[PDB]
Amino acid sequence: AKGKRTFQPNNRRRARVHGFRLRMRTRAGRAIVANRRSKGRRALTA
Amino acid sequence: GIRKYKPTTPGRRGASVSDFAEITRSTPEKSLVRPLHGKGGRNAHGRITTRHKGGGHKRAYRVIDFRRHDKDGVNAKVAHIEYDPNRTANIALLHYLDGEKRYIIAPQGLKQGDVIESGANADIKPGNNLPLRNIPAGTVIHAVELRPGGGAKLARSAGVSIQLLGKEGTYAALRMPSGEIRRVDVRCRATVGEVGNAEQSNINWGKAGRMRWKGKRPTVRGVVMNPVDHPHGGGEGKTSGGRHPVSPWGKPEGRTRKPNKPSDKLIVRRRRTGK
RNA sequence: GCGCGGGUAAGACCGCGUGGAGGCCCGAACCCACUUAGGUUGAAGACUGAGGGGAUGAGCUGUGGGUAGGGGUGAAAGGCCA
RNA sequence: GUGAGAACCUUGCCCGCCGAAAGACCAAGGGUUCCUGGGCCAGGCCAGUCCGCCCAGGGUGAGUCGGGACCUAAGGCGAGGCCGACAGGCGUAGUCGAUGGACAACGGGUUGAUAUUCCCGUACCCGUGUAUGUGCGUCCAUGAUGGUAGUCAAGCGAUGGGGUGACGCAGGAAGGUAGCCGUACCGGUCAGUGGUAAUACCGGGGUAAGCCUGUAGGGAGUCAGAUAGGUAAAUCCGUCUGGCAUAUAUCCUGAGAGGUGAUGCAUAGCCGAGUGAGGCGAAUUCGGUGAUCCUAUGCUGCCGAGAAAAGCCUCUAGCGAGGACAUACACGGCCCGUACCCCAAACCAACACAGGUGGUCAGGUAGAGAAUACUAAGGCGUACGAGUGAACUAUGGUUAAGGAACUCGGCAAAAUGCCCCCGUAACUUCGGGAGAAGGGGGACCCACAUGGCGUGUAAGCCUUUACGGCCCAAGCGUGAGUGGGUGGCACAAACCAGUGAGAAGCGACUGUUUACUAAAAACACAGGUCCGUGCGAAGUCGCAAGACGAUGUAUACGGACUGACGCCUGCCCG
RNA sequence: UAUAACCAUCCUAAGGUAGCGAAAUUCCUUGUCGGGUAAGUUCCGACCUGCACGAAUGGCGUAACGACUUCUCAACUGUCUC
RNA sequence: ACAACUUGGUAUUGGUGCUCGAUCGUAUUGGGCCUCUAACCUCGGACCGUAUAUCCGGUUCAGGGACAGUGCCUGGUGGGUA
Ligand SMILES: [Mg+2]
Ligand SMILES: [Mg+2]
Ligand SMILES: [Mg+2]
Ligand SMILES: [Mg+2]
Ligand SMILES: [Mg+2]
Ligand SMILES: [Mg+2]
Ligand SMILES: [Mg+2]
Ligand SMILES: [Mg+2]
Ligand SMILES: [Mg+2]
Ligand SMILES: [Mg+2]
Ligand SMILES: [Mg+2]
Ligand SMILES: [Mg+2]
Ligand SMILES: [Mg+2]
Ligand SMILES: [Mg+2]
Ligand SMILES: [Mg+2]
Ligand SMILES: [Mg+2]
Ligand SMILES: [Mg+2]
Ligand SMILES: [Mg+2]
Ligand SMILES: [Mg+2]
Ligand SMILES: [Mg+2]
Ligand SMILES: [Mg+2]
Ligand SMILES: [Mg+2]
Ligand SMILES: [Mg+2]
Ligand SMILES: [Mg+2]
Ligand SMILES: [Mg+2]
Ligand SMILES: [Mg+2]
Ligand SMILES: [Mg+2]
Ligand SMILES: [Mg+2]
Ligand SMILES: [Mg+2]
Ligand SMILES: [Mg+2]
Ligand SMILES: [Mg+2]
Ligand SMILES: [Mg+2]
Ligand SMILES: [Mg+2]
Ligand SMILES: [Mg+2]
Ligand SMILES: [Mg+2]
Ligand SMILES: [Mg+2]
Ligand SMILES: [Mg+2]
Ligand SMILES: [Mg+2]
Ligand SMILES: [Mg+2]
Ligand SMILES: [Mg+2]
Ligand SMILES: [Mg+2]
Ligand SMILES: [Mg+2]
Ligand SMILES: [Mg+2]
Ligand SMILES: [Mg+2]
Ligand SMILES: [Mg+2]
Ligand SMILES: [Mg+2]
Ligand SMILES: [Mg+2]
Ligand SMILES: [Mg+2]
Ligand SMILES: [Mg+2]
Ligand SMILES: [Mg+2]
Ligand SMILES: [Mg+2]
Ligand SMILES: [Mg+2]
Ligand SMILES: [Mg+2]
Ligand SMILES: [Mg+2]
Ligand SMILES: [Mg+2]
Ligand SMILES: [Mg+2]
Ligand SMILES: [Mg+2]
Ligand SMILES: [Mg+2]
Ligand SMILES: [Mg+2]
Ligand SMILES: [Mg+2]
Ligand SMILES: [Mg+2]
Ligand SMILES: [Mg+2]
Ligand SMILES: [Mg+2]
Ligand SMILES: [Mg+2]
Ligand SMILES: [Mg+2]
Ligand SMILES: [Mg+2]
Ligand SMILES: [Mg+2]
Ligand SMILES: [Mg+2]
Ligand SMILES: [Mg+2]
Ligand SMILES: [Mg+2]
Ligand SMILES: [Mg+2]
Ligand SMILES: [Mg+2]
Ligand SMILES: [Mg+2]
Ligand SMILES: [Mg+2]
Ligand SMILES: [Mg+2]
Ligand SMILES: [Mg+2]
Ligand SMILES: [Mg+2]
Ligand SMILES: [Mg+2]
Ligand SMILES: [Mg+2]
Ligand SMILES: [Mg+2]
Ligand SMILES: [Mg+2]
Ligand SMILES: [Mg+2]
Ligand SMILES: [Mg+2]
Ligand SMILES: [Mg+2]
Ligand SMILES: [Mg+2]
Ligand SMILES: [Mg+2]
Ligand SMILES: [Mg+2]
Ligand SMILES: [Mg+2]
Ligand SMILES: [Mg+2]
Ligand SMILES: [Mg+2]
Ligand SMILES: [Mg+2]
Ligand SMILES: [Mg+2]
Ligand SMILES: [Mg+2]
Ligand SMILES: [Mg+2]
Ligand SMILES: [Mg+2]
Ligand SMILES: [Mg+2]
Ligand SMILES: [Mg+2]
Ligand SMILES: [Mg+2]
Ligand SMILES: [Mg+2]
Ligand SMILES: [Mg+2]
Ligand SMILES: [Mg+2]
Ligand SMILES: [Mg+2]
Ligand SMILES: [Mg+2]
Ligand SMILES: [Mg+2]
Ligand SMILES: [Mg+2]
Ligand SMILES: [Mg+2]
Ligand SMILES: [Mg+2]
Ligand SMILES: [Mg+2]
Ligand SMILES: [Mg+2]
Ligand SMILES: [Mg+2]
Ligand SMILES: [Mg+2]
Ligand SMILES: [Mg+2]
Ligand SMILES: [Mg+2]
Ligand SMILES: [Mg+2]
Ligand SMILES: [Mg+2]
Repeated sequence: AKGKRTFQPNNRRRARVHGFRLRMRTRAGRAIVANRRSKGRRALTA
Repeated sequence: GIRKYKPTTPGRRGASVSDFAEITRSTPEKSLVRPLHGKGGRNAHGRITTRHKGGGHKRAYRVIDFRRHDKDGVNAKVAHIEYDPNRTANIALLHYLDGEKRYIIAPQGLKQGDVIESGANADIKPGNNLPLRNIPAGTVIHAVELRPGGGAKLARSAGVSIQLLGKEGTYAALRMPSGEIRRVDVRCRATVGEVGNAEQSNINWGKAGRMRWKGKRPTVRGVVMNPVDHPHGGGEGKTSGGRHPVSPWGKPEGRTRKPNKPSDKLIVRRRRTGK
């Protein structure tokens, strides 16, 4: 009787996987944040 | 000793276990143990380096002394024989006269309450050490050093032995456990005797858990494998693979020693199977 | 294995009390999905009602970590990778 | 009763349901759903005075609870550096990273919303100041010496050394405690019926941490000399010579019991007084049953053989003339989390959904039970209704005689089902096959019978006399057997609760697989043979360093085919 | 009367040792013989005429085990006449 | 076609000795073999950068050694990949 779905929330996991420090640690992250800023999104990175 | 189970459940029939009539304690010295972690058979990259190796049980490593030249000319006493999973054979605890404690492999036939000489001019008592230059011919040795100051890096498993042939200049001839003959500088160190617990061979396990605890994973045969992931795979029914056996990666059997190795033009001869 | 009474010269062996080794047995939770009736513009984008196998183990599960696409993983079915 | 409207809102009285939850809580998860006050054009599958609707205001109180300032793992970053055409991949020193280790508070009361946070009462752990008392040296000088002279043992004491800290699986016995069931004892009731007036019935029959004592039990060895092993030195840890020791010696630990905390708090009840508050306020002795909780990191067995750092103790190296102890007085003790929802209308599922969600609490009667049936504490009647012997559909219930004659198919149903006694085949790898089939008994009362058994007090015996060991009238609980009698169709009466046998084929067994049509004769599984590997191996990932194999060394490791065990495994090298 | 149960002809490398056989292999096939009820194209035990069994892509057995497949027996019942 | 493996030449690349030939002693410049150390190599031992370092670098001791590896050209195997 399994109904467990894909989404299992957790703030710690979400932050450390899609966090700013992780994003800017590398280069592609910097490029994508720059692209998003050029676009003009309200929130840069989740 | 060897003990054989009386069959009472289908899985256990024919099982056996080694009777540990040689142990005296079950607690290593707190100052000589060092930790170890379950490893999983991967590497830094995370790729599976060797298939079907993993799982098992948590083990604690104990340090051993394979140098045995820092201390010389000082006697020692045999204290106890201890359990050790990390290596096939058993081990012994030594009490040096000056008070230091050290660990070595337990040679065959040794027992509690004995005297071991580690001098460069020591006796021929088993368990002693002294340079190859000073060992008489015809004796059996183990823990051979591949070269001076290199540590015993050969013949460490249970039941192995090395036989010493004649000598020449700075070179000596050794009979390899597998029949080979190799030459090595006499300046190196070695130990007299052979590794005990020669009954390792007769152990019959008969149970999946006794292998899983050691960490052996299934093998999955080749023919059943699908054609994409394997060279024998495919075919309706079951067949020999439609091609002469080849490794699962494209390269067949045969020569395996890299030629022109620095030892290639110095070492004598190769093995012969089943003479 | 142990102690007692037999058998022996010693045994094997014969009975008597303790021990609970068992990938042992019946049976809850949990986990699995074999048969069967319903649902099928369903309550549910793969369930429910009866029955069905393990239950000291190759067991079940929480916590934090690693494995990236001609690649990963895979007790190996051309499965899985939101 | 409210209001214009009421089966769906408020009060009161009946009835039913749940109760290993349809109850009380934690972490994760959401953010204002919590309270007060306003209304009902939006929403609630219908109307709504109601709301998890919205409006406005209010509400979250820690030296001791969870985290940070304390320490670490699998892993991530990475100064130098290596390798790489560039971009970039590695990894040292270090710093990050709880699901762990250490670490100091409990009972009761309080408002519409807060409680180990406020108050009452009593505790514990770190720091600073003042005063006082023990009181030792710097400057005198006795001492021990290696005995004129040079050091010194006070007091601190490490970034250093050494101990401790520091670890698996299964299992019973013994002594305890919680919980529960009776009872001495204390307060209250006269329940419109045939009979019981207190020998009946109803309700009570409580109360923490710390501080004192140290019972049962368990564990452990101590002094003299030599020494040089522990990256220097060591009175420390080791090793070697001798003495001391089986003493319940000595030390440590330590359940439970006992006193203190408590002239206190709370409560059954009695008075007035009702959205409710105030005042007063009894007795609080003895037995049985008995844990999943304590002694316990105990003890006994087993192999597959079982984290680190910090802290604490100690040692010197080294600083050193003020410091140590005790008492009293007066002070300081940092940052974040703190409402509400938690087995769900507030989380995951597009919904106010028949699914899922880690952990803690576990009453009575029958019961082996945490299954099953009715029930206390506690919570619910969950959001469309009222009527009406159509067929038909779905879930149950019953049915003569035949019983498998339909159906590819004994599919579904039906049947046995529990406890105690008698005896159980062909087989066999001697464990098993085996609960094999079958037959008999199962209520109540009395007598045997004040029988027996366990516990256990009055009382007795004994002693290293104390919190002591033995028996144990009385009291309490409890099955087994033999006779006689009684009722009915039925004596495991409900619920719950295995069909069995005889063959063949396939697979040795337990196991795993196509989430979402296939659970197998499929897959692996322990046995064997061959091939390859001489050690920064072969085999790998990676154009490279490097990493695995292995902190291992052919009685091992990688690849291939086969699959327990028995009888075996023919010919042929083009 | 039944056929080869020895020798030689071609070829290449030799031309199936044990064991089993209308089977998870068999088109002609519901092959022939004995068992089973009244009826047996299923099943069981044998017959060798092996299209196209066969010993490490193993053969023949085998105690115990199987939500594996096929057949028979007693009890049962609304699976049926109904 | 490519990766990978593999064969020679050539540069890295040094000294001295035996042995085979094209204008039986006279002339031929390249092959085969044995030696020596300074190039080069060793996840060998010991010290220092260093208080903590199995990284790294340097000195020294000890072994290999003109090989191996690696640049450039080239001959072969090559469903491992396109
Ligand atoms: Mg270690
Ligand atoms: Mg990559
Ligand atoms: Mg493998
Ligand atoms: Mg694991
Ligand atoms: Mg060993
Ligand atoms: Mg086994
Ligand atoms: Mg395999
Ligand atoms: Mg397969
Ligand atoms: Mg292919
Ligand atoms: Mg793939
Ligand atoms: Mg195939
Ligand atoms: Mg085929
Ligand atoms: Mg095959
Ligand atoms: Mg091949
Ligand atoms: Mg070999
Ligand atoms: Mg037992
Ligand atoms: Mg059963
Ligand atoms: Mg519906
Ligand atoms: Mg969907
Ligand atoms: Mg279902
Ligand atoms: Mg179900
Ligand atoms: Mg059914
Ligand atoms: Mg079940
Ligand atoms: Mg079953
Ligand atoms: Mg079982
Ligand atoms: Mg299992
Ligand atoms: Mg990624
Ligand atoms: Mg398949
Ligand atoms: Mg998918
Ligand atoms: Mg109403
Ligand atoms: Mg219920
Ligand atoms: Mg319950
Ligand atoms: Mg339940
Ligand atoms: Mg949460
Ligand atoms: Mg939160
Ligand atoms: Mg509210
Ligand atoms: Mg309102
Ligand atoms: Mg409205
Ligand atoms: Mg609406
Ligand atoms: Mg509002
Ligand atoms: Mg606070
Ligand atoms: Mg690092
Ligand atoms: Mg840097
Ligand atoms: Mg790094
Ligand atoms: Mg960290
Ligand atoms: Mg943590
Ligand atoms: Mg509170
Ligand atoms: Mg263990
Ligand atoms: Mg244990
Ligand atoms: Mg009461
Ligand atoms: Mg206490
Ligand atoms: Mg000494
Ligand atoms: Mg218990
Ligand atoms: Mg303070
Ligand atoms: Mg804060
Ligand atoms: Mg709260
Ligand atoms: Mg809340
Ligand atoms: Mg809340
Ligand atoms: Mg809830
Ligand atoms: Mg939603
Ligand atoms: Mg709903
Ligand atoms: Mg739901
Ligand atoms: Mg769950
Ligand atoms: Mg329970
Ligand atoms: Mg009920
Ligand atoms: Mg309730
Ligand atoms: Mg109908
Ligand atoms: Mg029906
Ligand atoms: Mg009837
Ligand atoms: Mg009938
Ligand atoms: Mg018919
Ligand atoms: Mg039919
Ligand atoms: Mg059925
Ligand atoms: Mg049978
Ligand atoms: Mg039997
Ligand atoms: Mg039976
Ligand atoms: Mg007395
Ligand atoms: Mg006594
Ligand atoms: Mg009757
Ligand atoms: Mg067969
Ligand atoms: Mg099974
Ligand atoms: Mg399987
Ligand atoms: Mg699957
Ligand atoms: Mg499927
Ligand atoms: Mg599925
Ligand atoms: Mg299926
Ligand atoms: Mg399956
Ligand atoms: Mg199967
Ligand atoms: Mg299988
Ligand atoms: Mg074999
Ligand atoms: Mg094997
Ligand atoms: Mg092999
Ligand atoms: Mg290699
Ligand atoms: Mg093999
Ligand atoms: Mg087979
Ligand atoms: Mg097979
Ligand atoms: Mg041949
Ligand atoms: Mg040939
Ligand atoms: Mg046949
Ligand atoms: Mg067969
Ligand atoms: Mg045929
Ligand atoms: Mg046929
Ligand atoms: Mg036939
Ligand atoms: Mg039929
Ligand atoms: Mg064929
Ligand atoms: Mg074969
Ligand atoms: Mg063969
Ligand atoms: Mg069989
Ligand atoms: Mg029949
Ligand atoms: Mg009937
Ligand atoms: Mg060249
Ligand atoms: Mg060259
Ligand atoms: Mg040049
Ligand atoms: Mg080609
Ligand atoms: Mg292709």
